[PDB]
Amino acid sequence: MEEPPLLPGENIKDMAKDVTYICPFTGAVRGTLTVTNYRLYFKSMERDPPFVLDASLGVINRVEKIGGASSRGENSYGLETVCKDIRNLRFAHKPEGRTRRSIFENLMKYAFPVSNNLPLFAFEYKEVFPENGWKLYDPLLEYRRQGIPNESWRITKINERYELCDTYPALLVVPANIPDEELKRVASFRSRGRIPVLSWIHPESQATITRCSQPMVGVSGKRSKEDEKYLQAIMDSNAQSHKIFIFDARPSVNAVANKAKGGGYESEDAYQNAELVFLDIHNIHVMRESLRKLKEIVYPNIEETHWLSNLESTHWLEHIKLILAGALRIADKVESGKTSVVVHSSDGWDRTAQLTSLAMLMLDGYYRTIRGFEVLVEKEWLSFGHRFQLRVGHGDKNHADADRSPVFLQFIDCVWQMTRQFPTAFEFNEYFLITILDHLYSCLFGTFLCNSEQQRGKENLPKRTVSLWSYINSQLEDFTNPLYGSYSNHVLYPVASMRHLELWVGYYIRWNP
Ligand SMILES: CCCC(=O)OC[C@H](COP(=O)(O)O[C@@H]1[C@H](O)[C@H](OP(=O)(O)O)[C@@H](O)[C@H](O)[C@H]1O)OC(=O)CCC
Repeated sequence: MEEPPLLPGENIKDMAKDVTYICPFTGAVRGTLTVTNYRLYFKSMERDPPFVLDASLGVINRVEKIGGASSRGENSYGLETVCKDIRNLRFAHKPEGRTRRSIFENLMKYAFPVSNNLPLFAFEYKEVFPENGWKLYDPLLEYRRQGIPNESWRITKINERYELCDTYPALLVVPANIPDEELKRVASFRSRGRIPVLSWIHPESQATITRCSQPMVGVSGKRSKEDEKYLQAIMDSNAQSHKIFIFDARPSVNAVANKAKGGGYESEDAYQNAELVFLDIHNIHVMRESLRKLKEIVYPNIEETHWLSNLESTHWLEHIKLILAGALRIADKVESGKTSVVVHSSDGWDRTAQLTSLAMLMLDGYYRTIRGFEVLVEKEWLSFGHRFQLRVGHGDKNHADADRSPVFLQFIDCVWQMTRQFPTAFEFNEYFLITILDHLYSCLFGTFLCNSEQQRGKENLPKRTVSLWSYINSQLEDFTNPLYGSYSNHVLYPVASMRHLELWVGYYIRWNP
């Protein structure tokens, strides 16, 4: 009865009878706690419908022991799982029941398989679907859709074996007149060899969106004649504007600080035909801290009296605002400015991925379809080396790792904001976005594992794991926006202000009924 449902490949690893779950909203409820290789399940027939708590082990970052027998209090002895999904779960065990240690140990083992030399559930998950999500994204075909390779832009195979840049995809689009040996020189000037490459091209103006990492200028004004020519080549392809725009996602202070560490930005002297703009979007450590502050004000209980000022102090929505405002500036420079833009950050993987993809969503209605959005994720995030496994910490017990940051979560939040402002512009619904966020942590699928395309290939995820798109695409009805259709040629111009943006209740505050 209180036994959990099981996915093909899932197994019960431990079970504790008469454990009390301390629900923050309804109160204590005694039932059975079960741990599988995929989830934590709690069910009690001591209510009606039975009470059911079902969470993927992947959302657990920590597990803490609460009390000892040296605790006389009612439900003072037990466990608490701190979760990535904007909650914490607290259970109470009876010392004489001798279940706490066992549950604690099995949780530490199965929620953090990587740390315990076990596989992530995605490799054990053996269900089969009608569609194969791994066949969804085809680089060459996406470029074709964009009218890519052409006269101005060619496809180079120089990174066919990730020699040029190992955090980059295999195929890269660069200016038709720039030879590979030259790409190699630009690569030594750009951080981690993440040179400027095409993300999107306007079908009418030929203004483009390129992306890259910061130029290694350093404390002395080191210049790269080839990088300068490369950017000039980017500009010479767009026959319109007599200038290019470089959007550095960082606040100026951080760009200057990077220069001090060896990196930097494109100066007015070195890049004569480029205008650089700082977008004031802070780093991963700042975003991690903003979410931490938000979780503490939304979960368990909100203090309504100071909601607005408490929300303000998190600076969550301010970050969302700066990210959307930056994407907006990029889209507008390309669309109404007919100007090409180069987008970067320090590393070019985090903020840069947020910026290109959001601008792209505004500009191209294709990315607003369910399949096109899946392509966008596979393209700008996965193939371009947003370090997913490190930013999420899949199956790793090191909860304090400073590499963990809600970068993709912020992106999805921004997508949801547009979805609110344009209720008929997207083919997918909110449920689709929340589902993506749940599986970002679940590790049921192989879609968000590994930190680069090269890694996913070496680990052969297409053949060893199931794609999230396989699940989603073979089951559309749930993720389709019924209002969709009344748009999708035109550019989206969301408004980025503290008065037009909201806190995504459906996601951050979904645990209270
Ligand atoms: C030096 C002592 C203090 C210290 O740790 O400074 C670190 C700074 C980090 O600079 P930041 O831009 O403030 O911070 C970086 C960005 O958040 C980057 O994202 P994105 O792709 O959006 O750029 C993350 O991937 C990096 O892990 C993070 O370090 O980097 C540098 O100074 C230059 C690196 C060559």
